[PDB]
Amino acid sequence: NLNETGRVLAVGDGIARVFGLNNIQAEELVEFSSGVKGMALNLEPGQVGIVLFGSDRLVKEGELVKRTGNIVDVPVGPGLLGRVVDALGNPIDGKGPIDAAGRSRAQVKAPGILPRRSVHEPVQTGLKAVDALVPIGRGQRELIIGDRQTGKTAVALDTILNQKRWNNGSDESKKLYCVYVAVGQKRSTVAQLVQTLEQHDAMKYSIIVAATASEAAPLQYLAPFTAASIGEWFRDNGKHALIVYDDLSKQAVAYRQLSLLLRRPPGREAYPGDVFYLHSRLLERAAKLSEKEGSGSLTALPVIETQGGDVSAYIPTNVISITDGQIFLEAELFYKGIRPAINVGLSVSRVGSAAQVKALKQVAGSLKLFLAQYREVAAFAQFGSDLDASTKQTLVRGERLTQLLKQNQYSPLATEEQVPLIYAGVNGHLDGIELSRIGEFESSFLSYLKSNHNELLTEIREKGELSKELLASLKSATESFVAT
Amino acid sequence: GEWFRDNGKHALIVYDDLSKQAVAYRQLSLLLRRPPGREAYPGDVFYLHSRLLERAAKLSEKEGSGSLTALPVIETQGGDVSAYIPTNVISITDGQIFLEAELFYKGIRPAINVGLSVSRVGSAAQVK
Amino acid sequence: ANLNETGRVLAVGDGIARVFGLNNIQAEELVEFSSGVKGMALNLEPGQVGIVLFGSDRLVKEGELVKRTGNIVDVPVGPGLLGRVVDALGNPIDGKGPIDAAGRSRAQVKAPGILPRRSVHEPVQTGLKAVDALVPIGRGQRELIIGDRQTGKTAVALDTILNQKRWNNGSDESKKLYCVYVAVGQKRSTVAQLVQTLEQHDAMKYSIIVAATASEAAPLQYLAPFTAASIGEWFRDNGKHALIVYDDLSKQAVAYRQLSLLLRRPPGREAYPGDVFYLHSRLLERAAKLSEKEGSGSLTALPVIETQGGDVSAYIPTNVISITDGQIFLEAELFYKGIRPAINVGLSVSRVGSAAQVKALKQVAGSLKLFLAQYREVAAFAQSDLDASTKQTLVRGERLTQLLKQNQYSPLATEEQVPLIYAGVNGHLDGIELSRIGEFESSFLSYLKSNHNELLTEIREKGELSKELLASLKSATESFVAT
Amino acid sequence: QGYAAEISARRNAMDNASKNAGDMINRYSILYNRTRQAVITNELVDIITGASS
Amino acid sequence: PITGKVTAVIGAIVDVHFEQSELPAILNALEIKTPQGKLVLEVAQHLGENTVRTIAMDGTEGLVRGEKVLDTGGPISVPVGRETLGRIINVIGEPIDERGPIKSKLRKPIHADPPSFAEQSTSAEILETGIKVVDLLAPYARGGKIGLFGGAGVGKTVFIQELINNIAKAHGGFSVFTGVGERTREGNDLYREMKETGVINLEGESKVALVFGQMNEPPGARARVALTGLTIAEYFRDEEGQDVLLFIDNIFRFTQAGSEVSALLGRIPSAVGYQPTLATDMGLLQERITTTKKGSVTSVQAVYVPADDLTDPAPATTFAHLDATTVLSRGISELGIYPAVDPLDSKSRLLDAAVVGQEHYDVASKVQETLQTYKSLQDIIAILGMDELSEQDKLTVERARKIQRFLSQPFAVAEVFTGIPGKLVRLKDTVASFKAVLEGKYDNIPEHAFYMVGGIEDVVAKAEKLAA
Amino acid sequence: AEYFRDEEGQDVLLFIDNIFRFTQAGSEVSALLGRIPSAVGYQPTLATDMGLLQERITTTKKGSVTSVQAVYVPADDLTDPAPATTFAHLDATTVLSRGISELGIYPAVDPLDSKSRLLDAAVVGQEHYDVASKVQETLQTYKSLQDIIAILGMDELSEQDKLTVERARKIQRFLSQPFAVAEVFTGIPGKLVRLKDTVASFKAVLEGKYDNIPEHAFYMVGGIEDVVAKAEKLA
Ligand SMILES: Nc1ncnc2c1ncn2[C@@H]1O[C@H](COP(=O)(O)OP(=O)(O)OP(=O)(O)O)[C@@H](O)[C@H]1O
Ligand SMILES: Nc1ncnc2c1ncn2[C@@H]1O[C@H](COP(=O)(O)OP(=O)(O)OP(=O)(O)O)[C@@H](O)[C@H]1O
Ligand SMILES: [Mg+2]
Ligand SMILES: [Mg+2]
Repeated sequence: NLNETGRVLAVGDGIARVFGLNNIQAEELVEFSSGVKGMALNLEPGQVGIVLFGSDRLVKEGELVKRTGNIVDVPVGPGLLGRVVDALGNPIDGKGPIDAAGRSRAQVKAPGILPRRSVHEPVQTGLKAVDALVPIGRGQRELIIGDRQTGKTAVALDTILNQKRWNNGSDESKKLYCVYVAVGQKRSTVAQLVQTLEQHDAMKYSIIVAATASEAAPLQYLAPFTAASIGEWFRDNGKHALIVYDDLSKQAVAYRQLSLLLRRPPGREAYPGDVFYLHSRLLERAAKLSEKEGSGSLTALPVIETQGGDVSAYIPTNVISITDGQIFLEAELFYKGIRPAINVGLSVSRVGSAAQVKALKQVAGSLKLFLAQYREVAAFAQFGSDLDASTKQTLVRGERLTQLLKQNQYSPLATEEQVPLIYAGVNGHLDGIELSRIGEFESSFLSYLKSNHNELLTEIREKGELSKELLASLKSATESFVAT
Repeated sequence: GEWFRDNGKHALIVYDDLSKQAVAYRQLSLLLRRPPGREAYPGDVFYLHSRLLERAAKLSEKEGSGSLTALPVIETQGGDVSAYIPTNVISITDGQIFLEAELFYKGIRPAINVGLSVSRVGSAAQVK
Repeated sequence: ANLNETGRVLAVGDGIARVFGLNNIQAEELVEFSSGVKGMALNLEPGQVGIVLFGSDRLVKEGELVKRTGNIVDVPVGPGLLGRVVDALGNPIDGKGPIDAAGRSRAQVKAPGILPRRSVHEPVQTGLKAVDALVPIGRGQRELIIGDRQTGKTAVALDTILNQKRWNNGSDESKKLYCVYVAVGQKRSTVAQLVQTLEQHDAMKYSIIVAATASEAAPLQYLAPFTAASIGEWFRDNGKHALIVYDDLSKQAVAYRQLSLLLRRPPGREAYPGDVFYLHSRLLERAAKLSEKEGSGSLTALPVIETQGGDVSAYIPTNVISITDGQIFLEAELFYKGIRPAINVGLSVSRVGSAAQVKALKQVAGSLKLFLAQYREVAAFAQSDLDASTKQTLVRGERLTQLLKQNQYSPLATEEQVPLIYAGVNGHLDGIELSRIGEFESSFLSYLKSNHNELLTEIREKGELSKELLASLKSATESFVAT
Repeated sequence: QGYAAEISARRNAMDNASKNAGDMINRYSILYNRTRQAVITNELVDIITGASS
Repeated sequence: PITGKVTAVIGAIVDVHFEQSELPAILNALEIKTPQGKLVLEVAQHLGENTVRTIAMDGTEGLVRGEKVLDTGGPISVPVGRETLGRIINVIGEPIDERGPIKSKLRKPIHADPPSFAEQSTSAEILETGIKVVDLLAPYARGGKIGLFGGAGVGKTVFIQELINNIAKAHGGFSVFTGVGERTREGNDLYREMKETGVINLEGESKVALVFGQMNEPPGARARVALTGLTIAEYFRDEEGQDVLLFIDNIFRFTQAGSEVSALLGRIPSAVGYQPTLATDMGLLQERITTTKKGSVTSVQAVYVPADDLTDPAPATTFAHLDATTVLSRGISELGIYPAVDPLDSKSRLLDAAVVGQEHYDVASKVQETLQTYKSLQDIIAILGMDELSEQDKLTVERARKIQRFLSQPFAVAEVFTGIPGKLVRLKDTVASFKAVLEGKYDNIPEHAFYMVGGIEDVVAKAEKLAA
Repeated sequence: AEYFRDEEGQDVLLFIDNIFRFTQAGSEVSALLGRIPSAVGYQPTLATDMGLLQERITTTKKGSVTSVQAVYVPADDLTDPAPATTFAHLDATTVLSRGISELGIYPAVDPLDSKSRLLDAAVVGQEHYDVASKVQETLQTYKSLQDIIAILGMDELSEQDKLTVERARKIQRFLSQPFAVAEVFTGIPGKLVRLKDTVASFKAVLEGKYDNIPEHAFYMVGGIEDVVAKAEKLA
């Protein structure tokens, strides 16, 4: 009867209006006679509005529709590691079935006020600019934002690749299992990304949740939440997860599609009234849990694509408001040869120094000051006006620090290698080097330290802290190399 | 005020301020679902402030010689006088006393910007 | 029931009537109301029809009876319209009695496809030195004229219309070019004065005027270009050559925006509906040259666009630019310096190009486009000292620019354009005072017309300069400049 | 002599700079008007879309 | 067969009532017999009460409420296979070259699912176009997806025709060209040029199939012709197992056409009036154009940019779908620097040191650094002029101006209206020339010598002519 | 807070963050309920919702409810309807500025945009008012001169202008202060400066008694005593 079944009244543009289904729960998963599934978003006095997870060609008026009782849930567990799955956890890599430790609903309430703990562990990205100036802590919600083709995905992918060092180790507390959510991307791009991950052997600890462009709007909508549920298994079982949403703008566009086709009242820029709710309930699921809760964590790296650098837009403003920090990428810096083109002025991390490797904190403390001064000094000097000698020296320092932060794609640096470079730059030892040669200096300097001073690198890594003796030895080595 | 005006007495009315009256009228119009306009104000928002302000008048001797002076206050966000309501009120009134924050910070208080301030009735009203 | 061929008006407002009945009406069918005002069946719906009114809605009241015409919106076409001024629906408004029609053609028709067409290979000689030299227009081309108000757009189009006199008085239908001028949104007095201007120059006997003046209801302004194109298509389809000027398509776009918004269709960019592209494209695609199998007829279009603040990047301007085969950009910065017709030779492009140009002009006008762009480059940084080469460049540019100025309503034939451009390009003007270049032309042509009429006749008839004719023209130019 | 020449040259250079600044002001005034109209139109379209449902 | 009656005709939208117990599935093709022939409607929605809403593939004028509609029983289907080569196909799959029927053994529906994730294949092979700016700063990928972005009048058609001339004549594999809302004149020009060059051969073997829904067509036709072009290219990809070229000028018209009908379908307008379904319509059309393990498809898509606004939803949505992009700009065109490609907005995933090589990557990166440095200074250069710059800035601006002019190139297809003979420059020659320019070897050459020359040898020759 | 005020007679502090969230949630609920959106999407009832929230928070004759309200400013735009509506209800505004922070001058309050109802000579006394007014004049003159200094530097300015600019820079850096909470963002021990000492210090700096002190001695120090101590430590 109509209690557990219904009749399709209308079909169009991926929406079905269904009569009956009296006992259906809001957002319950529904199955049409033709086999395609849908999700009952609208409950109304005489209708159910169901958004289809497939082609509406299959559904046609008069078709019988069946409840399921299941609100949308997805498989979770370590068996997904190395797999590529759709928004509902079905494998699409073409390998065998997926073993799962359990099933978890898509929307789940974020960890409350009580169980959390203050973020203190670092997410070592291996990018000099990020680790030095905008540190990312485990449990932090760090926004990556910028225009098209500026380097956002490159930054996230370098962060993912850098975790090889610890994912190979025995210490389960240092590991970081990665989930990459491709929303609206074309399938060939995800194929190239998995090719990159397997080429660098980073796939054995990664998970890909793909809702590509051709996927019906509901799956592009629902992929971030199911990927969050997938990472929350690691979070809740005492393990550490990093989830990259690439990118939330296309999820917002998909929700605009759904809401407008359900004829819900639009908001600004025709987005639905509650996109902020959408992204806030997604991002608040990242947390660092207390010792009672097994000390697990989930770290989020949302990606946002601005149009013409306009952050005042609705969705960019919302996500900037939600997240704990921003890594602004800018095309003008990209074409000046700065790579990964991070705008170190606009970029901020609110956890900041509380979640930074202590040695890199010790050496990097002054870096922000020099760069902040350099920006204004360069703005003045670009006009060609006469210059004071000390101001000229601030130009000398700032240009070389800017050159020092350049970094080739897919080449992350261990902090044992980041510390000497930032030390040399900050303490002025680079002022005598030709600006063109800084990229050579780095490449040679590390090769020197790994040969003549390997003990320094070993101590910097294992201790994580520069004692006075280690700092003096680093000074000695830096001056020794600069002499030669 | 019109009681004083019509009975031959002189009155002064200060509206503090008309931007918030326009906001309240926008609330009424939108919740009544009357057709919006620029900046979501109702189409005839000009007819609000023109209906309100044209009641300021100086009456002839036959009509009792009374008067009603009006000093509508207007708040410009970021100094933008091109906004809809500032434009309407600037159009309706006989002049403006323009206050600028830059002068206020400099210590020039009451911070009247003399260049932008104009009284179109002007000298005729001034004390000889 | 009688509701099959008639209907009862349900409602009237915003220039739209809602009618009950008219069961057998065709979409876009023309219907007639009781008061004699006409409308077009835009929307057919279950139980009602939407009629766009080609007139003031005062003329229609609820409860009136409406009658089918049985015909999709169509206008009379034929040679009898030559010399006539007609409204958007082909009714005569000059007051000279009924129109004589060879037939009737729908306002809306699909432009001829890929196969029926031919590459443009014949010139539309505008009589303007700058246009005929630097941005030639061919028969079957669709060349945009674009620029600010009062920059001379209509002057260029009307000079092109007037120049056709010398051939329309001839015997060969292969040379005759019949001109349709479309006034959309223009002041009625302006159109009347334009008609008088044509009749003064005797250009009316081969021209047709279609007018939807500013006061006429928006649907008529929207419709007028389509019916004028249908009028020109008769000449196109019967092997004759026609020229149609749309002045302006921007005001047609404004009228279509009015219709769209009064139908409450969603506003798009700049509040225009998304359909506006399809408004112009299906119009401007009707300008074509047909193949030999189709009788080789052609229809040439010169759309006129008014750009606020000089924006060639605005929505409607870019739409039309993306539809036409070129553009003649008229620049205020030049017009108010007295540089008239004020062609911006840098942004003006004809992408049919040399295929349309007369070979004699293609010979003498060699690289003049490039030289004038180069002059506009070198002259920018001239105001670091000028090298003698830059001084020579500035002399050449100054003097060629002074030579490209032209008086309104003074078309200048190819046999007269060729000697002047030859003298300019080959440098014989370098030593002549530029303030006297306006004198130079008047004298030089006169000299040629008295001493060397044979050279002009050969330039006309051959359409080419042989080395003998080239050398004779060179000799005449040197003889004059020495004189 | 060099001082007199330098002062005159700086005068002329600042004159050229003022001309160029005026031209840029004209260009960006036109651009400002265009952006003002576009902003008003787009926000009004958003309001109308919100109202018409 | 299932039949019904027309009940509402609005614009390109026709509602049909099927009082039979069964209704046609969505995307089904319905046929109305008319004096012109037949009118094909495509089912877009089911409205209830046995009514469906459909998009007309041709003009709805002359339709009468009550016209009999017959269901064809399947989607719009088009001929496929080699019998389509050397011919012009209508949107609904009919010959319009007037050379009679198409005798293909098969006809396939224009709507099909995109290839799955497991079917994707990832090439990293450079396609040499012979164009300096593209070959240097944004190399094209063989088997990849290529896009041209540009407003009106910047010259997208000339660029597309130059690409066709340079590539399609030597690709070996079959080609498909889809005109989606472009000029009929230029489709005729393409057909004529192909006939003269033997790419189309009426007496024998032909290697290019033409599908045209040009801009004179109603929105219903423009919204679907791209899928016919795809459906042919997909048959060449998957069934014939060939490599394929797939040109689409202009794919933006596919999106725009949808918007034209969206308001009539009853949807709530999206931003700036676009249809809510923009992203998913784009996805369904677009990542169906892809290389797969069965065959290689190189696709070149011209994307119009309304009002030169690259932030418009359609171009912005299209950017994500492409491997290589070249962005023609009006600002570059006004300088006379054709092909007007913006060297700092053209982008390609193949500009990678592992793909182009370290030398080419270094040259391209330094070229972009020089151009960006020059662009940053244009405010100071505009107000204060060159004199107040530092000597290093003056040198960099000189090299930037020379590089700008050196990136210009004359195409053969433009010779008709430019009057400048066409030049083709090899990839190695381009890299060597720009490496030489950046090394300052030609600091003495006046910048004018670099304008519209095919390589550094022509720069030297033109400098010699300028000296005499 | 109201129960503590009206039923216990207490003086109450009501800390609120974030008021922008109240406005934004009102906008979301309004949009969901189908009300026609107002400018930039805010709800029609924005002003009256804010009024109903705010002017319940007031000092009645039973007790005083002090409130500190953190207001997020989207896109740093103080003209946005939410901050613009909030401003009208406040007695003291402490406008944090990104520009001041990028100079490194924390806590990065904008010395000019921040305003107080109580900065009146009848409330704080004429000496405090005079010092505050002179500080505002100095900082505003320095801001006005920056537009020229960005082109011609300080060399072209008159000696009076040079002196006032230098004192303005010293004052601008002297407004910085090390908070205790900031000891994770800084190693500097936090300090708390009395109002009287603040007035005395800024009067001393305005009068030029410390013209001989380098600018950096004023950065992130406490009172003027810390200025002297740090100046000696640098020397
Ligand atoms: N550090 C780097 N050094 C050199 N090239 C880089 C670097 N980071 C990114 N790139 C290049 O910049 C281009 C853009 O990179 P990427 O794909 O990560 O950008 P994105 O912002 O994610 O782009 P989109 O919006 O297209 O998804 C690619 O060519 C990438 O190779
Ligand atoms: N070749 C010319 N020589 C001299 N004056 C000219 C020339 N062309 C145009 N003018 C002047 O320009 C005036 C306006 O010309 P015209 O009517 O062609 O401009 P328009 O761009 O069509 O204007 P509108 O936008 O008002 O319709 C003419 O009255 C005449 O004064
Ligand atoms: Mg990316
Ligand atoms: Mg005119």
